[PDB]
Amino acid sequence: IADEPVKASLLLHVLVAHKLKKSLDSIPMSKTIKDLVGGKSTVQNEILGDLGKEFGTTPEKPEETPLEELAETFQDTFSGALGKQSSSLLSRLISSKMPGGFTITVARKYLQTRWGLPSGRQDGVLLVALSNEPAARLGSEADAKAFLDSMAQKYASIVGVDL
Amino acid sequence: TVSPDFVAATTNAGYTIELAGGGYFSAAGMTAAIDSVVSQIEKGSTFGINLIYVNPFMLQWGIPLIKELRSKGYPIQFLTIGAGVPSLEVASEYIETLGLKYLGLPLLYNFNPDNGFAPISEVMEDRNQRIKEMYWKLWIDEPFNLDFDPRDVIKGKDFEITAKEVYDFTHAVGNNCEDFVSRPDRTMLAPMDFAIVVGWRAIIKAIFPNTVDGDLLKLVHLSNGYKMIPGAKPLQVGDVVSTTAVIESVVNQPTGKIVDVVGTLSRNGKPVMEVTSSFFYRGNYTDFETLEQKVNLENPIPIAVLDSYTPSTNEPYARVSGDLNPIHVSRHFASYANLPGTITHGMFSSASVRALIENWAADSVSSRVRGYTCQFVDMVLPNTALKTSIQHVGMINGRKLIKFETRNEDDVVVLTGEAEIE
Repeated sequence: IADEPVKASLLLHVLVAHKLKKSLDSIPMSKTIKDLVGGKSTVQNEILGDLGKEFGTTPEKPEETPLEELAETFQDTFSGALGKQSSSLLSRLISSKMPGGFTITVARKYLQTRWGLPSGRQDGVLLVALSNEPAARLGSEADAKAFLDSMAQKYASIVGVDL
Repeated sequence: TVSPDFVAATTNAGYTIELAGGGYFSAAGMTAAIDSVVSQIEKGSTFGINLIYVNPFMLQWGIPLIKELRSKGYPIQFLTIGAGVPSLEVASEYIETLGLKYLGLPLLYNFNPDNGFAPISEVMEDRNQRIKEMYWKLWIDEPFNLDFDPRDVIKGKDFEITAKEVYDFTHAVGNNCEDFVSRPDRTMLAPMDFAIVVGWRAIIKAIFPNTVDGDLLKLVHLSNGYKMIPGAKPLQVGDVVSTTAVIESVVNQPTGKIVDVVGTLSRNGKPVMEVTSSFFYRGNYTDFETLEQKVNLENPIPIAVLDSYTPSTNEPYARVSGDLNPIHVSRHFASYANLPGTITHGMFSSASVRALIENWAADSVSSRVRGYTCQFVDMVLPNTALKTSIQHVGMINGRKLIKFETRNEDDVVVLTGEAEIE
């Protein structure tokens, strides 16, 4: 019913967790961008470039800002855009980490009949599964369909919907 | 517990008694005012601002500013927050992330018991000029002259490739290609990384100038690339090469300085091939003194993803290449740089990934490989596994490029880049 839109509060945390090998539970909103990176020189430069390409609005200090301040300030300027770097990472996970048969059109249509989600909540469910994807890839159509049912209940705490 | 900016001269008159800050309620404003007061006081004093634990906004912003000041070199040695004591995990995390007291070459200096905390330490007077004599004497065989600049370029001497130096480098690198083979009645040429070892003496002179200084202990290899000329064969063992490059713009970064090097190669007067190098030096300095034509891809076509092993003893590998980095041999020089251990060299570790890419794609053939670029992100320690990877990049007029990705033990990107083959 009430599909959650592609806000910057959940899209920025999933993109930074995939490049630093983390999940949504470990990356807290009270931490900072430079304190959660670990302190490496290579990890600090890649986190600043990935956040500006997926949002658009580049601030002054992207690493010194916290997770709750940088994601909230970029939500007013973004209107649910797909992004240049965020669209390439989501399409590659459907072919490498998943098998042939569940593309972007089959994943968005399954959420409207088994959970009641349109195109707004379709991008949020696929972005949460890419940041916490396992090392074992799918090899059939039954493996990709089972991940969509489990993602509707685990990501329901940040949207507020039932099965 | 009322004044805030009145401790600029009271703490420099002997010792800090009850120096607190109850008027500084700004997040970024309190950090900038504390740095300006330390420069106007005596060199060797102790400061220490107390955070406000009563408000939630002041305690969250003050904890992040205290962690960045401890890693830069501040005089904050005491921090006693108000509103009672903290929690069991809040008080324990501040003692491990911030070094406070409590709450509630040459190595000689004149000792003097008159400062208070420390007796005598290493002065910063001519620190870069005195430490440059130990690094220039391990590679350059001439006098130390800091009369160069980044706007000009000058080449060194020329050393011809001999058969004795190419035979010892093949057993230390581990490559059984057509160039590093031992067969009679057959002309054997050199590999892509064989000519860069002899020409590394002229490209490592980036810190020889007085304007291109910095931290010599943290001046590690950033990246290193190579590319062949258009329609040129590989060099054998008998011709010399030359390299001459400089830095056009201000080679700096947000946490230090950079270095832009681009060596070349000669072949009896005419050019042979080219190369590239990069160095990352830490510090804090800001003074300087057509369209889209790249290749693309349609799908991720993989080549190979085998594993390798780093060398445990880099004493015989660094001697045949002529590396100027003396902090990766003995354990005495590595303690001053505060690194994670005796890591491998930048040009020695990148040569193993470049030679192994042609053995899993071109069946160990140097006639098809022309370019080789490998950018080291992190440092790789000795005697450890190295997970290699390869992927298809793009074509370049009949020459399909191949990517590279070297991971660590904990699935960490330590080295990456992409090479060119055919």
